Amino acid sequence: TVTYTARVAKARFGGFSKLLLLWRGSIYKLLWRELLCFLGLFMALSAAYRFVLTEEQKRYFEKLVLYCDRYASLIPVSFVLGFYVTLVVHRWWNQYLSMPLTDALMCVVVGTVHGHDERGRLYRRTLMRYAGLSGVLILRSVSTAVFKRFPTIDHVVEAGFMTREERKKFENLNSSYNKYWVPCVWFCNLAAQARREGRIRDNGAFKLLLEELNVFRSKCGMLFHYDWISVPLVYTQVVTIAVYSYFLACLIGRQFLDPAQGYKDHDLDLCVPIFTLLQFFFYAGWLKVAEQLINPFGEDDDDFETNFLIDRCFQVSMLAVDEMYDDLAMLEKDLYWDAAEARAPYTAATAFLMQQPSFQGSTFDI
Amino acid sequence: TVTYTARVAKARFGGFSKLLLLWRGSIYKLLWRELLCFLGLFMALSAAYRFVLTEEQKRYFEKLVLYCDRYASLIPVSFVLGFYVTLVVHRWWNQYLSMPLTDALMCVVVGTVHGHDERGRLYRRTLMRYAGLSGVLILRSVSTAVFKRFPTIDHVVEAGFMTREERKKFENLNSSYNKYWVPCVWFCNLAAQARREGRIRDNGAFKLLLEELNVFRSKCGMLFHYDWISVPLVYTQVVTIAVYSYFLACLIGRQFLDPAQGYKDHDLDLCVPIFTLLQFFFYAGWLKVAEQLINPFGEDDDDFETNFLIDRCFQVSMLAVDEMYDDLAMLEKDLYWDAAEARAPYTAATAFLMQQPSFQGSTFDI
Amino acid sequence: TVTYTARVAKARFGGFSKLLLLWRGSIYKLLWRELLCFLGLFMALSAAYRFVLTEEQKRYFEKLVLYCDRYASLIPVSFVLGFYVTLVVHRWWNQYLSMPLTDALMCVVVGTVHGHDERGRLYRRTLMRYAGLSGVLILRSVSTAVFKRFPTIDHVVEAGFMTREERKKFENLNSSYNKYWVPCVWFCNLAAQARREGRIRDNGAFKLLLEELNVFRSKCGMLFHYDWISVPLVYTQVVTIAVYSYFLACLIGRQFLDPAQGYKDHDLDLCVPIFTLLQFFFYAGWLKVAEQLINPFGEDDDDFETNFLIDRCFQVSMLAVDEMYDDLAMLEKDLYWDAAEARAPYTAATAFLMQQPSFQGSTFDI
Amino acid sequence: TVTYTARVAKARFGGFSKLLLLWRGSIYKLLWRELLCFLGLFMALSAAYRFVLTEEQKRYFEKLVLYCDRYASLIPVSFVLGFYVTLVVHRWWNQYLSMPLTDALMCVVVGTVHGHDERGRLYRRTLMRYAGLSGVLILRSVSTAVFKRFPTIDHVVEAGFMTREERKKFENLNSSYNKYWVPCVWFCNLAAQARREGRIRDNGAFKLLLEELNVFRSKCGMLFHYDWISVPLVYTQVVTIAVYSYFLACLIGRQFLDPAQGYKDHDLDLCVPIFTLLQFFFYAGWLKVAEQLINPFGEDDDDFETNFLIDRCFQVSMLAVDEMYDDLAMLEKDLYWDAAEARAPYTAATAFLMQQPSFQGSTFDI
Amino acid sequence: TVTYTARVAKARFGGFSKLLLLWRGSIYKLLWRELLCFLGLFMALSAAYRFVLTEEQKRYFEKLVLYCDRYASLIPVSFVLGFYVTLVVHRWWNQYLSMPLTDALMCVVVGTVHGHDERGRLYRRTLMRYAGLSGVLILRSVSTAVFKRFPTIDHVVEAGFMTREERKKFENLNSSYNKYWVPCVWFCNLAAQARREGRIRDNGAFKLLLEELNVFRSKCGMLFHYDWISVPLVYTQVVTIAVYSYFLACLIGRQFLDPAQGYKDHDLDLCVPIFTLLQFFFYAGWLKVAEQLINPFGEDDDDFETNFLIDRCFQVSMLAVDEMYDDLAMLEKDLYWDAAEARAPYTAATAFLMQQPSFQGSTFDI
Ligand SMILES: [Ca+2]
Ligand SMILES: [Ca+2]
Ligand SMILES: [Ca+2]
Ligand SMILES: [Ca+2]
Ligand SMILES: [Ca+2]
Ligand SMILES: [Cl-]
Repeated sequence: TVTYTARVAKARFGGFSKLLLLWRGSIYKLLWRELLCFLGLFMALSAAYRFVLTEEQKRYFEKLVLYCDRYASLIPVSFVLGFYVTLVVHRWWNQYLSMPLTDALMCVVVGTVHGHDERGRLYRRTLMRYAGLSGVLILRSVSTAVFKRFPTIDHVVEAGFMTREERKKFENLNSSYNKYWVPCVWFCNLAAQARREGRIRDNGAFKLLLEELNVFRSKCGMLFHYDWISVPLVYTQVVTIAVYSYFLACLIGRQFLDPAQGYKDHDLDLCVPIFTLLQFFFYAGWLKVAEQLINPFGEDDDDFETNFLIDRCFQVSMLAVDEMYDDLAMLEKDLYWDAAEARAPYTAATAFLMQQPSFQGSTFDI
Repeated sequence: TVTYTARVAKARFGGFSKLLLLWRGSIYKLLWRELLCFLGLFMALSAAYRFVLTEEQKRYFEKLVLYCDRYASLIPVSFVLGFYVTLVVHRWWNQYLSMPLTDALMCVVVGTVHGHDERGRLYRRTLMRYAGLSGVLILRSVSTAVFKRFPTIDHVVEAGFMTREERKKFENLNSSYNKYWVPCVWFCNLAAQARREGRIRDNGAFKLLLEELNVFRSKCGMLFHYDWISVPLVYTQVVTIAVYSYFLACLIGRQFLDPAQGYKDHDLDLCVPIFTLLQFFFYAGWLKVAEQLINPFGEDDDDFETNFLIDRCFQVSMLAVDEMYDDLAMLEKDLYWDAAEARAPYTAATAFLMQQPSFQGSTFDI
Repeated sequence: TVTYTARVAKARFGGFSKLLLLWRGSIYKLLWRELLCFLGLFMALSAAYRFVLTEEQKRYFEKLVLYCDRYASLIPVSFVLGFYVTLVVHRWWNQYLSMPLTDALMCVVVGTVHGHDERGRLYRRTLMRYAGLSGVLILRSVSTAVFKRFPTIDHVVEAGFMTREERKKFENLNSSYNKYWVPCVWFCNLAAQARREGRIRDNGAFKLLLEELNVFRSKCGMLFHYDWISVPLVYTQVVTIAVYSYFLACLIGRQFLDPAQGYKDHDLDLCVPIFTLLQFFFYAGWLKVAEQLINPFGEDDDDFETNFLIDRCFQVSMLAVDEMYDDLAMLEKDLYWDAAEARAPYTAATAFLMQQPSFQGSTFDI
Repeated sequence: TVTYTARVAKARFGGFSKLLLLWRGSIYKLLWRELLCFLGLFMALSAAYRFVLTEEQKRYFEKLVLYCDRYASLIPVSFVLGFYVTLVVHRWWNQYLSMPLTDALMCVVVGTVHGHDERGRLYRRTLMRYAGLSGVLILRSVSTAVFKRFPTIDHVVEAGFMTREERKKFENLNSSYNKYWVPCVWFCNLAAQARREGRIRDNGAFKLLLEELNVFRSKCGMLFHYDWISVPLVYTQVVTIAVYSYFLACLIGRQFLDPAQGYKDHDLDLCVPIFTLLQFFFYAGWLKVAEQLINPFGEDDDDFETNFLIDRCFQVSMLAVDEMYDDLAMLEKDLYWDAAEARAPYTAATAFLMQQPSFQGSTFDI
Repeated sequence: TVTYTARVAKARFGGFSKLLLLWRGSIYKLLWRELLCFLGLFMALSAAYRFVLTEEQKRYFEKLVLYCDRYASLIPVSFVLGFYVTLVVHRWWNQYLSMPLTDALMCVVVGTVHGHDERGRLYRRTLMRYAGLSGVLILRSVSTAVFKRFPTIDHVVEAGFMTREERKKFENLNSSYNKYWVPCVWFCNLAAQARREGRIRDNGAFKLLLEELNVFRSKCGMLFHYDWISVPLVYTQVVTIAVYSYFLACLIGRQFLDPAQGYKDHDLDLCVPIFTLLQFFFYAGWLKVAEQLINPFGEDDDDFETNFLIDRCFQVSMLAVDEMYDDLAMLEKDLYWDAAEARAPYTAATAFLMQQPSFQGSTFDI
């Protein structure tokens, strides 16, 4: 994921114009091979029109430039690009909200599954490893960067998510489908065993763990749904036709003709159609937005860092439920225990922009 | 469902242009009969204009080509296509999220309904079969591919979802409406019987089962709502008129006239209007997107695989609540039990793209 | 509601073109009186131009046809129609999801309110009648078809939703507002009485009934909100002006002039502007979409069948909580009790389209 | 709020054309002063062109009419109006769903807080008054019509929402911010006191009251968020510039020139540009839609009736939790106690439109 | 945040035209440097065309003005601006709803965590400080104005959110990632300690605190997701190219040529292209809307007041859970204890606009 949020914090003079010189995840990284092909077919059509095309067919070619330019319907391309791309960014953002994060589950495990002994932390470490295993098994199904890290189940056993004796349980289940759900059933069999032994003391404390797991698996179940049910291929191919057929009538219809032939609106030869290549940055570059986000789990520069989130949500959960269980600082009085205004002080930099009176509503004329 | 997600993982040079040669669920599979009819009425109008139409009516026909081309309002067709199709893909995706999946219910049944004996697994197998029966009864109402698998209720009894003695209970309920809800009431009468016998030990454990069933039936209730309440026929017929009346003024208005007659912008004869057929791929093909997703439960190639999800969610639930109930591997220490960094190792392929420092926020200039 | 979902299951050759011959809920049922008025003012303007208009004002009329056609801004009408109609279909679908359905409440009443005696079924029948009464009282406020069935409260008492002695309780509450909430307060006073008597055994079982009622009343409360807060009249009148003022400049600007006068683009007389009436099907018919869904509770053919849902959700709830309470078939083994694959068999028709290998993810190259 | 829902129940011949004669909340009530200014600057520019402008500058003025008409970009105004207004109607409807309604809380108070004595109804009346006070304190902050009813806190004490001794508690909290939250903390301190005294019998009954209050305050917290965080002023000023700069190039570019001067497309003098004023109804009237809904809590005719909802949700809650607590009619048998079909009868008017067979699904060919 | 809601309460004559003279957060504050550069390159191109450009290249320059004006595709810029900006305002508003507010948690802490002694208020003050610390640690990661207030963790310790002995616990956790979650795990370890000691009396009272914390942290977790996963840089650069390449063909294509040269539509010299600068307010100003909301946590005038919400939600929570715990006014009878109509009185200003009869539904013809 290309993060440029700190560059665009405040709207400056050169706000978005400094963004046109970046390379990682940019438009020029995706379109430098297509503009070489577009100039490769434009210069092959102009150098043949000046040199190869003879005079009887130079008149016929000029009858085709005025035919292709009038059919260059550049308006209706913007709606089959406009409505298709916002369908894509809607699915691209909903695929990130469906990423399996164990952060809502690591606060319930550390709050409900109790015990300071070896078995007490073994329950909290295995419950979070079962959540971490079920996120590895679904991300290695939908993302190429995780599958290159875990090509086999033995690469998951060697990584520490699965043990050697859980793989005998995992591989002896006669199921012809994907088995990312398996660790989520091991979560329920272990949370019901810890509830029976008294590790989970209350009854609502056990219900919250099974509530917060169905929020976590549905996230694993949605990633399998977005991977299987993509956008319709008939709807991807319409947008691909509409851009490339516009760029077929514009490859010929924007050819620079001979001025002395005597044709309307064709009186110059720029030697390079610079306001046509800038249409190729805008029309074809709008398609390359949706080419990058149609599968955000690949290995593009602006794709989702799925291997970052696996190592993060495996380390910060084992830190939270094993090393941070019931290890608190002792309770002392706050800095504003006797002050009726718990107002934190300011620095010198954020000091004179903070003199506005408090907004209390639109009707109170302050 | 046509899945092409692995082809479009990273944006390449020939990224979406390789998609224009696929056949299953494509645009050419849906439009090869219409372009034959469109060329069948274009070539019947051109071969009559050169040969059948005499000179007094060849002048009158040329007065009609310039009349139909100026009314070829290709711009306003893109908005009655643009706003109607995104209404359709919104309903097409919401009909997939309303698909009855028993995965959120198979984790509560294996966690709350207990017992290792024959009656203990008979409760878990009948509770999941009642969820699986209520998904069969609603999918055979809304989807053609399931109704060809279950034309009668006896085809559901022979398949194993309903027993022979439950059909006497199912068919003696004097109700003139659809009875997909029936197994969801059998779920509540069986979950309250297992709670009374002590199979469901806690009180919040019984409340979670009735909570997770109302999430499951509302999914069965939404599929009946999308099947009954389709998009308005007055709104389908406006889009169908607007495309086919544009293609009536474009069938005549884009005719290739005689150049020597002396008319503006009509100086050539391509013998095949290739930039008009490419408008037929884009305008009529945009309508065939919404023709395929207006009922996604049919038997198209890009329709929902409803019979896959019936056999999957009947097999993986009976595997989870009967064979996987309280059958865990024994608890042992993890690979990172003494390591303060639970960091899984990497392979050689995903090795040198993983050297970025960890993103901690936009304000920390790293 | 006009349901045509079975006709549009698979995209055929004549897929949407068979829809243009339907009559119920169609475009021709709504626009046959307006095209008679539109031709009534077009033919009154043409037959006066040939016969009534003399030569000094036939030149002045021709100066007005070329003035009205250049102001025929057919493009900006499509956006005040495009954005207004999708606001309308968004409210039209959200008014159907806010329809009071007692199906999520009939599963909690049959699962929590217990008792096989006369008082045990009287509690379940009165709790569901109080939900059914509160849906009648809100639908007779917002829908014309229910108010013609229940013009007075005595028509609700005679129908069986309210008793004769509940109407004395209903009509002696000194409230000047709508009283659809009243039965939802009778639900809470009866669910707390059954909980106190031991009919509702558990404490979470009583909390689920008050949870599922606030989901049900908010649905009754949303129908009162959509009925009171419609779309803004200033926003309805802008779209009505923009279509009818476009059809004023197009009623005169698309008049067929005399060819020998010598004017550009006016060289024919079709005797009937067929590509202008087809613009009246598309522009005015787009407005008649939003004319039908601005109040979907009327008595149009494509309006909501509110009287169907009253009789359905009153019959299937009394069937579920009175005749179906704790009346189950006895537990027996399933058809796949010893088989590790619970795979239901197929027919002969859905037999050879089911040979695809199971999709397990995009990265597994199968 | 202007409610016209009963007029638009069924799509008639004069369906939306009867709406163009209404006055309350209409387009003519908002635009009668602007069309007087628009004609005031059009007639001041035409009567100066015929009379004041001499012949050497009548030629220069005619060079400016053809310059302003070609820059009259009426297309791109419809998208900065189209996307801005649907952002506004999205916020205008979400501000109505965030209106603090005590109806979901009056059913939990009457169901959980018990007692028939004086203290038993004093708990239910004070808990609902604390919800009603917290809605008054947020609506008098965000709405002008409530602030004109409660300019001071003593106008709230005299109205009965706050007592004289609660104002000493309210005004001695040293907080410089808005204090609409205060009564919601008084709700929790009173619900925990009634739970301790045994007025709230169960433990889940107390959890539902604190659950349903956080749904109620977040509604009060969202109204403070929409009042403080409006739409961006840079995004309001772009739409205001784009309409008023289009109406500057159209004020001059649509001037009726002298026909004998010899200019293209300018051959008449209508003496009043009627298809330009109809563009002022459509373009400027689209802006006046968003001028009315940018703050829906003012005192327009189509604004939210906030003082209606204060008096309604203060009267129907005190009626529900004080006069309607545990005052039920006695349980008797329904009208369909022995009938297996609980089908309510029909009238004579809704009698022959009810003969359709019941829809059971798309696949059942009925 | 620039709040102007009180100015736009009612739609007046000069409603939005008074907004075009504001300066804070306006369009002129963001675009006064770009119109100086745009006039700086327009006047450098006109003063070179009159004076520097000689007659042989004054003819070649005039061949380029008519070439750049025909490629000035001002229509397709409005859709790559229209669909990109509403993606931005969707993320800008969802980043405000994901702001960590402790108001839903301060009502559960004051209602469940009990005790009037020193340890009883120390539990409520430390639980709310742990929520307030976790909002400081995520806002100093994503917002520049908070990071200038807390550049180090010692600036948070000196401010009072963290103690000196909690920083030893905070900095000895060997984690290479962001540690905003840490105080949310300290919340669970303290809420489970207070539940064990009997400070939290009930079991559902403890479950509500862990429920309302996962609502609060997911808000802290969403701010880290919006900061890391911005909009795609390929999609920001397409919109930046499309505006700046339109303003390259419009910088040259809208040049005022010499009238006597003899070119179509170029007959005047305004000496300042006022309807082109007004296109720069509309096209480039539409981009500066999305330049300000792409990171709403900076230090613009219309950015989010993040330091206001830190001091507010730290003061009003310590006021609610420490000074306002179980300190109620005594219960007395309301003003409408014997009146069956709890109708609050009106003033004189809001007196004669309140005579409408109560809306009870669309079907009741009142
Ligand atoms: Ca990708
Ligand atoms: Ca289909
Ligand atoms: Ca209707
Ligand atoms: Ca207003
Ligand atoms: Ca900013
Ligand atoms: Cl609960």
